[PDB]
Amino acid sequence: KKEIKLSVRDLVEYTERSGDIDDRFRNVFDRAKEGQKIHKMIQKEYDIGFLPEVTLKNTTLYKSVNYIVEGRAAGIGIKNGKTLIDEIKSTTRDLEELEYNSNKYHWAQVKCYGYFYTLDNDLEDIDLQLTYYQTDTKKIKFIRQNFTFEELKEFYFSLLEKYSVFTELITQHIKKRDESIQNLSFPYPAFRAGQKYLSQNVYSATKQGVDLMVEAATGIGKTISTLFPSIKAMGEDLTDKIFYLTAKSTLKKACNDQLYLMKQKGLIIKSVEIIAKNKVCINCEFAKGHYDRVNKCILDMLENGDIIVEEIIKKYAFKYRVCPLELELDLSNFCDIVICDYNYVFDPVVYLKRFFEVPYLRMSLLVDEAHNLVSRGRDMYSYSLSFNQLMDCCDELVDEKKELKIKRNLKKIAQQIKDEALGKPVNTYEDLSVDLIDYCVRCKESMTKFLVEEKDKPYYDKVLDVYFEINKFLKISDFYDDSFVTLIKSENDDVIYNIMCLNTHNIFKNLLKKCKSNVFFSATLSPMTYFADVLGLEKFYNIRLESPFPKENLKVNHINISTRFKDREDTKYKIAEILRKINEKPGNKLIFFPSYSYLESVYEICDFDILTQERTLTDMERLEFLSQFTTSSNIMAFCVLGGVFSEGVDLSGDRLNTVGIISVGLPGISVENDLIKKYFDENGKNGFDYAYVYPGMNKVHQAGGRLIRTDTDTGELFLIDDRFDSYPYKSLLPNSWK
DNA sequence: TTTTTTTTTTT
Ligand SMILES: Nc1ncnc2c1ncn2[C@@H]1O[C@H](COP(=O)(O)OP(=O)(O)NP(=O)(O)O)[C@@H](O)[C@H]1O
Ligand code: SF4
Repeated sequence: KKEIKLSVRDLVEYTERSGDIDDRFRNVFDRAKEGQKIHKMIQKEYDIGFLPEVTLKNTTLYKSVNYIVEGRAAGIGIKNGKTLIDEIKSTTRDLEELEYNSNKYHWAQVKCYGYFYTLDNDLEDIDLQLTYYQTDTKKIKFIRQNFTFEELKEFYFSLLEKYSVFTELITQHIKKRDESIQNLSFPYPAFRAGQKYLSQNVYSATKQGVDLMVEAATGIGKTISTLFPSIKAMGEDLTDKIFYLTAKSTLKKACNDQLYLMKQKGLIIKSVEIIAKNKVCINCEFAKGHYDRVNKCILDMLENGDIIVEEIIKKYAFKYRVCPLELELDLSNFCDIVICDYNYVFDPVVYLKRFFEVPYLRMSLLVDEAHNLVSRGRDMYSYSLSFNQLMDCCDELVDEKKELKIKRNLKKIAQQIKDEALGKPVNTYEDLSVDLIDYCVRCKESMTKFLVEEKDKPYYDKVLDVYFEINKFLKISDFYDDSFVTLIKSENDDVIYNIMCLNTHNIFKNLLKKCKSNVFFSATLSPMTYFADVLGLEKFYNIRLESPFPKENLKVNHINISTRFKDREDTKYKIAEILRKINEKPGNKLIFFPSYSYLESVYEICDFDILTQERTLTDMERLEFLSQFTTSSNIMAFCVLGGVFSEGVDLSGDRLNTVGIISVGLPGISVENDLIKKYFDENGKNGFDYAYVYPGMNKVHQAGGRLIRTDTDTGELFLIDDRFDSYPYKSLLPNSWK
């Protein structure tokens, strides 16, 4: 009844940690596919006897606790008469710096595998080996040592004793947590309309291990209707960790608020909110010694903490002088609910490697406002290189031998970009440039040694940047397949070399299979088959719940006036007349435009007071703008589709009574959107509908939902575009708006 | 045939 499930990597991480952060080497820009090619070549040099990728498992009773531990060896078999266990690892360190215990974590892991194999095969001795390789050089080194069963047993039991401090707190928390969840009731007086159907579908998806897409209108309560069923499934041992993913830092409060309410009702749970490094930094000196003190801060927080938020993290981090970022990544290993941005799961650079590399746990994702993951998902797998930045770094170097080789490598990359441009303002290529990748790798090797010996140099920051850009550019290039294209733009006195991800379906799908359950939900997720396709869902269930509000409180007026780009200057006065008549109505009014250029054009011919939105608006200014939407003002406001005021605004009651939308929201025709249109055309999809209509109409959907926020709120919606009564736009309009 | 605004976490 005392059981703790753990990976060998997680056991060694908390038992062998020591020293400072810079002593531990982390390459988050490692090209994995290239490394896996080296990994496979090493395993091809094995024998039919040396079996590869062998899973090793062990259950050991220690301190009355059953430690169920699992790991995977890269190879096991008899070699030279002795059984050999081989582990393959990528390294950025020099091979000469690699020796018997150079990396304690690596050798602790292979020793655990040895104890497992020796015990199950009556072996008395085993040879343990670490095969190290550098992905950019393909250089390989081997370190082989012999170990006795008794020595391995003593080492393994030592690691268990070091982890015992955590095991206990975890065991007691799981008992109290499941008890609280089993006795926990819906934290509100009664279920609202759709809540029972939504919760049941979320609970079933988590229990069966399936992907569920949900379009739920305002008023149904998407946060509690997703979190409560997910937490209940945790209390019934159906999932181990819940991830609440947000597209903006503001949306994390809703999840913490619902958890606070359930705590009041008896819920015993541990949650952590991950905050970006540049936001949780207290005020680097904690880096020295961090790994010698981080475990005790964790034990204090796990024992005395529940819902962990930014303030608490910084307090304990300052208290124990540990880096707050590394603290919170650690806490997420020991928390039940992880609240964090999409990047921590889907981005290739910052994803939580501890969880989404080799999952040994059941993970359930709750993706809030998933409509936002389409554009953002493409940005995570797209990157650029700029000729000007590379050349400007060259003009800072001072001809010193070390800087000269870097200056040369930078010029090679710059010339390769200019050559691939072919004197064309826009150039495209289906395949990735091997030469550009080769030049980027060489430049990286040349700058590495300088970065470690010249921090005093005054242009170090500029040189560190181009290093980051080329590193990240190389990392994105590892994903390049036939859902990518090369685009080279020659404008603004710069040649910008871009690797663009046109579709994230394959990459995201290979990520969602590592989780047990996935729930994508938003108020605007139409059509759900489009969003499912682009975000990697292949086998799934779709639930569309409509407004739980009275249909007599909303009045929708379609106005058939052409807003096509070629007719805007001709139809602007008709729009100005409609808006002037709207201005006569009582209450405040939000009028949305597809572009700033349209907003200013209509604004000019409007002879009445109008509050407009400017491109650059600080947080305070944004609060001032919305503050003028008093319940006693009579303000007409001009805003932009897809802008900061199209999402989030909660102008309830009489702060807003009229919303007007001027286009079907089509994105500006562009070469970026044309490549996306052509990709989907050549893959069996309506390209225009994928690149233009569906994102467009979804923006209309966003802005119109600013109007009715409560079942008491009433208002008028104005849809001004002859396309709102044409296909396919009318089908994409909400049923209440037609 | 069709005409854009803007968040996130990374050295
Ligand atoms: N059964 C319920 N009874 C009372 N209040 C509830 C109930 N369910 C949810 N709520 C509350 O109603 C609000 C719903 O918030 P949330 O789920 O974030 O948005 P929503 O209602 O889905 N609207 P939106 O996000 O704009 O589409 C919160 O204040 C909840 O606490
Ligand atoms: S305390 Fe701040 S500067 Fe120091 S390691 Fe942590 S995040 Fe970096």
